[PDB]
Amino acid sequence: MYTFVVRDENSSVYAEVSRLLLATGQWKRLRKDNPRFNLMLGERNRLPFGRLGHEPGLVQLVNYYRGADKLCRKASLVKLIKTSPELSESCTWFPESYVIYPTNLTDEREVFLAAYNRRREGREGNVWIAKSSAGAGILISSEASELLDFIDEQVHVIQKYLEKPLLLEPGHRKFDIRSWVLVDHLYNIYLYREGVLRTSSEPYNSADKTCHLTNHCIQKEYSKNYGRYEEGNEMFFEEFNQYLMDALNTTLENSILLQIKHIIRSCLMCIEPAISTKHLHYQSFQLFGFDFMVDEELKVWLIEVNGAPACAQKLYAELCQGIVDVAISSVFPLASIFIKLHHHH
Amino acid sequence: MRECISIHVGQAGVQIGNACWELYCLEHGIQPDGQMPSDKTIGGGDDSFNTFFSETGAGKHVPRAVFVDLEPTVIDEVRTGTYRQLFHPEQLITGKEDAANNYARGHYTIGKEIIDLVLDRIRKLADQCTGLQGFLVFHSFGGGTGSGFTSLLMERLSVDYGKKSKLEFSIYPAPQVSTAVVEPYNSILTTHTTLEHSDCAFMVDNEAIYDICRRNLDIERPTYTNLNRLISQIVSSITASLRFDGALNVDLTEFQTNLVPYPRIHFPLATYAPVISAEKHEQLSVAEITNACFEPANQMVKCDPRHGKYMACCLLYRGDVVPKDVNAAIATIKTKRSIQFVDWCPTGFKVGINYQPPTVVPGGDLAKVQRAVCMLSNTTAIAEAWARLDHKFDLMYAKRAFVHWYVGEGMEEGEFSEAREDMAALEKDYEEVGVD
Amino acid sequence: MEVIELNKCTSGQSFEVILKPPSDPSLEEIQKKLEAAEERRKYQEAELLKHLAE
Amino acid sequence: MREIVHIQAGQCGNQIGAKFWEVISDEHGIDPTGSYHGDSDLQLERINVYYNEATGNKYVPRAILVDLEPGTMDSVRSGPFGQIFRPDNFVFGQSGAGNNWAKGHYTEGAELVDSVLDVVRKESESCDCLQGFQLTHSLGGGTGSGMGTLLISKIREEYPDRIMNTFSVMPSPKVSDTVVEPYNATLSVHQLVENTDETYCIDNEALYDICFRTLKLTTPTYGDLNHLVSATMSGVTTCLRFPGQLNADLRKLAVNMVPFPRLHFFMPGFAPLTSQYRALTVPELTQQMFDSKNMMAACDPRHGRYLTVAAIFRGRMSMKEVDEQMLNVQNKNSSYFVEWIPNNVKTAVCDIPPRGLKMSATFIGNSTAIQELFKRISEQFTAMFRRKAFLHWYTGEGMDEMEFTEAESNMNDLVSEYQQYQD
Ligand SMILES: Nc1nc2c(ncn2[C@@H]2O[C@H](COP(=O)(O)OP(=O)(O)OP(=O)(O)O)[C@@H](O)[C@H]2O)c(=O)[nH]1
Ligand SMILES: Nc1ncnc2c1ncn2[C@@H]1O[C@H](COP(=O)(O)OP(=O)(O)CP(=O)(O)O)[C@@H](O)[C@H]1O
Ligand SMILES: Nc1nc2c(ncn2[C@@H]2O[C@H](COP(=O)(O)OP(=O)(O)O)[C@@H](O)[C@H]2O)c(=O)[nH]1
Ligand SMILES: [Ca+2]
Ligand SMILES: [Ca+2]
Ligand SMILES: [Ca+2]
Ligand SMILES: [Mg+2]
Ligand SMILES: [Mg+2]
Ligand SMILES: [Mg+2]
Repeated sequence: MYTFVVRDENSSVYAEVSRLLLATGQWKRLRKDNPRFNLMLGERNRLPFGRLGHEPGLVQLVNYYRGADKLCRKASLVKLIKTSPELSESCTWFPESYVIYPTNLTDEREVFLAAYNRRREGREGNVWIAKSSAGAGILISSEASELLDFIDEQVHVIQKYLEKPLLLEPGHRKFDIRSWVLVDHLYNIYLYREGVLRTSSEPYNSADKTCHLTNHCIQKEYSKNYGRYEEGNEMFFEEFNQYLMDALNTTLENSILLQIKHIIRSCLMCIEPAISTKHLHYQSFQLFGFDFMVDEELKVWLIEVNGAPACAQKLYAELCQGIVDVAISSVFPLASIFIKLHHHH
Repeated sequence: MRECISIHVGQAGVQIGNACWELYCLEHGIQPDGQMPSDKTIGGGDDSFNTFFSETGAGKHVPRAVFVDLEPTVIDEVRTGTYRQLFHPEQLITGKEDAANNYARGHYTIGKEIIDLVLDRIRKLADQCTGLQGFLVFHSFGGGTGSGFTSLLMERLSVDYGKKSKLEFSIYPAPQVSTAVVEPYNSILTTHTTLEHSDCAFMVDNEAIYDICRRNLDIERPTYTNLNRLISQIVSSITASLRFDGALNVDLTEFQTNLVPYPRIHFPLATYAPVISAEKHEQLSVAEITNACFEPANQMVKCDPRHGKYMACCLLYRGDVVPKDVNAAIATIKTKRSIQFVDWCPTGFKVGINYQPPTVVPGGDLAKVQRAVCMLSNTTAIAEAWARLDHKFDLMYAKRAFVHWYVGEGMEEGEFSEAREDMAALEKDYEEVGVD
Repeated sequence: MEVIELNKCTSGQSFEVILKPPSDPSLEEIQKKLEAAEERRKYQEAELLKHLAE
Repeated sequence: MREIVHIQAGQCGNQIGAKFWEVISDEHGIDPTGSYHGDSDLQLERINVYYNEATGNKYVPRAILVDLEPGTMDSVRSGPFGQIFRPDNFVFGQSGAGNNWAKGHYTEGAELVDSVLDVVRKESESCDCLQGFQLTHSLGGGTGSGMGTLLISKIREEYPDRIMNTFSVMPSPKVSDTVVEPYNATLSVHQLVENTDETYCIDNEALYDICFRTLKLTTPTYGDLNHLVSATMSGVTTCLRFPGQLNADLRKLAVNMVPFPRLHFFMPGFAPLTSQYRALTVPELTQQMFDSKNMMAACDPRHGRYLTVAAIFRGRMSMKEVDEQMLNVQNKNSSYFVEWIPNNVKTAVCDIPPRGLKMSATFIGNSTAIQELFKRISEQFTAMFRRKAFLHWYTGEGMDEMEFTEAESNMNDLVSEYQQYQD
């Protein structure tokens, strides 16, 4: 009879996981302040890692990796990629990005402008995008003056905007790919076989942010073609793979999925020394959400990593069950839907 | 040569001190009767080992130590122990009724009646010192005497010896071997009143020592004797520079200079390796033992330095170690470990090597090893111990549980919140230094 | 990278390796607190004896 | 030597106290003549806690026998270990107390209390370091209840800085002598609330049920009930009578067990309780130790929460397995332990087992469920007091109805105090 506590009531993913644990008849939920627990579904902010692994006779597991925020923050991710030799500034699958601090507060304002002038002089596409971790506030412009002034009006990041995205047909519309990755206490990297494409319902116009931002909330609020092509502007892998074969004469695995798997391993393996709990008094696992961009050349780009992602409605049952199987029951056995990305520890 | 005086307070302090002086005698070749054959200067001398041992005209080497306890049972063990001949009776001070695991009882009620006696005995040992560096104080956080009486003694020592350094060896409470529920109260109370009077304090978490004994020595249910043997090894490595010829940490002042840039953050993290069962071995190399210094499983306090920042770091090697091998191991570790220093401090290590390999009590649980290392690192990650302690304090104090025991001894309830506020400020300081 | 202050003796040697450059109350006051606590004990005990006397 | 002074008062107190000294004398290897005939030095290591040493290497219990009648103490003096008690420590009257708290506390006991205090003073003067006093008595009678609490009040006046501990037998209508027992118990309880540090609540209802339901004794007697109390008293005092680290003295036990001064009433438990040669494993001891059927207070622990718990394991057993089982009980039933007192369960192990058992476990619990015991007494008290029934027995000794009203309010306050900490 294992025990667990819930400290994040807003987690849709782990609400199902908690429900599944109780349905097994072998897991008992305790008060959120009871220390005698085997598993903690901790809160997003200020999780007390320092109080874990100090209960005698209790194997304690938590659903977050301490120090993983370096990969799940806009500014942190850019700094990690540039400063990490495993990734280097010459990274080919990450858009050219710069961290810009507001003038009312290191900083890369001068470095960003140096590359901006090269594109303007070189006649190349010089459209950039500005965003931050405090947004729902994103500005897309071809003039560096507007981007810098907007930020001064929290820390934002500026990266090259993919002016040549892959456009689904019919529709001539933009999209992004969300992949769910589970890392268990042994630091095995499991990629959920089922992904989703959060597509835009408006035609892409290179000359209005409705057709440029693939956010589900934006498409369901500022888009008048929501749900026209696919239910909820979400295209799953089965349909997307069929389109690639019919349109581009290729498969999802070869054209995109190989690059996605490569990117996932590179990021997680880079931070493994800093966050691994192999020889720690408590164990950690975490579910990650990777957002990718695909250009017209079938090249995969990484946008951001989410530390507390939500799952698709149809995929909640399967994914949450997989979390209990390989992440929770592996440490607490009771009485595959993932792809294991093998690597060197 | 400058002398050091060791003060052992309470059961934990006395028993640990008994194990340390036993190890000191074995390391220096001092027999239980006090005779030291290798000491050719009979009745005197200013050698390195004389900082801890005085000499009589008959050739007896008497430790410069004072044992204090509000109960006589524990110190009576030393009076009739194997090394009973080392200490003259003036060094052993015992009361009749202890502090009953009550900080207020040890600090106000019972401590007030014995404090003058302890100082007078301490003054006797100070008068034998040509130049006194300071004191080493051994005690527990959770005990009534170890917490309450130590804080009173530290205040008086700062008054009577204002220019002398004071170093602490503190036993952090662990429920697996704890004897009182109010130990979080005593820990925070004693830390609050001792914080300004201590220049450098080495915390030892009984939980960490307990698990090391089980994991590495294959001891199913470790006892105090098992714990103290391991603790005395760590203490011996720390004080080895004071007792042997060397150039690193040669005096108490150097400990503060090398490990404590900020006076309030004076709790270095100690990591020791290797710990090998005597019943069991492939001798570990310099690189292997050095790499083990960054494994939390070998630290005296379970915490994760990867999520903090370093202010200072000393490597203390004992055995067959040459500087070339140390540097090679350090270079490899930097390329695989997350070692982040504060911006206002250099990223480096102070290394001390003593050629004599570690000494092990015959018939003990620790096997003889060719080389060993103790790392003293001032990392902000040690604040996790404060966070655990403060949380337990908050839980009980919210209901005022057990508070009446302290008020009944004359202590005011406000001192509880005063001490808690001080701990809150201390936690804030650690987060500022180690967190961006 | 840099080894500095190498000192060697018969019993051992010490040195420093740098990898990267950087970027009290008086006795009177103590006695007052102790005597204040003792006085509070006497007041509390006196009240108990007063209660028992009643 | 931290000596404890033992006092037994009234019929119940002396009969249970006599058995207790018989039990622990056997454990320490002391024969009825006071001579030691043991085979282990652990027996004599802390013998001074309960025994004085006299000429000829004799061990004399530090016990004072008090009663307003001579009958029961005459039986004790003629009992198995009667000769071991110090003759001058038999302090008795002739009138009796008539199961009347007023007689024991105000009229009959007052005439005899000073001579009892003289014996107590004599015993205390010869103590190197006096821990305190332990009193055995019942709350339903007149001498143990009435004069016993008067002794506690006067002992505290002369020794305010010493620990006061009692084994108190709670009356029950199931095992009852007179209808006025709720009156006597309610008056005594308020005295205990103010003037004791630790009170082991022993309920005659629970003792009878254990003898009947568990031991399969169809017609239990007082002697059978006292067998459980002797074994329980030996277990609870194990940490006091043998070398150890946890709860080794009265004050340290109080600090660990009493988070609030008035909530110092403990539920004792014992295991095994067999109606007999079968070996009992450590897991079996732990489950039976925490089982309500092994409790002595007739209170359901699941109806409240544990503020603090003291566990004592006796015999040669795996201490590693003891830690595992104790942690398992807390982790599998963490809801019944208050979370605002971290690590409120302390476990001790002693190598010397009780007579006739390879190993045993003693349970000392400070649970809010003990309020059920005081609710039961309060309801019985009120059922009679609302009609002033049987009050003339007390008004005839000078008491006023107001004193009964205050006692009723005080015990209801005690029940309310437990209720707030249970939520
Ligand atoms: N490592 C180690 N810890 C000990 C030892 N003895 C006691 N402790 C710890 O110290 C704490 C209790 O403090 P004590 O030193 O026993 O109490 P005290 O200083 O004698 O003060 P009193 O209350 O008067 O007895 C508990 O948490 C124990 O785990 C020991 O010999 N070695
Ligand atoms: N460099 C870039 N090139 C092209 N499109 C980009 C881009 N940066 C952002 N976008 C677009 O903007 C959308 C939202 O960006 P971002 O991922 O920062 O938003 P968010 O953090 O609100 C999404 P979630 O939190 O659900 O992962 C992306 O899905 C993509 O369509
Ligand atoms: N357990 C136990 N209870 C007893 C014994 N004798 C009396 N009692 C209980 O004690 C109460 C009567 O108190 P008693 O000691 O006889 O009165 P006293 O002599 O004036 O103190 C009743 O509730 C009885 O149930 C005994 O030997 N054992
Ligand atoms: Ca000499
Ligand atoms: Ca000072
Ligand atoms: Ca008369
Ligand atoms: Mg996001
Ligand atoms: Mg002690
Ligand atoms: Mg009777």
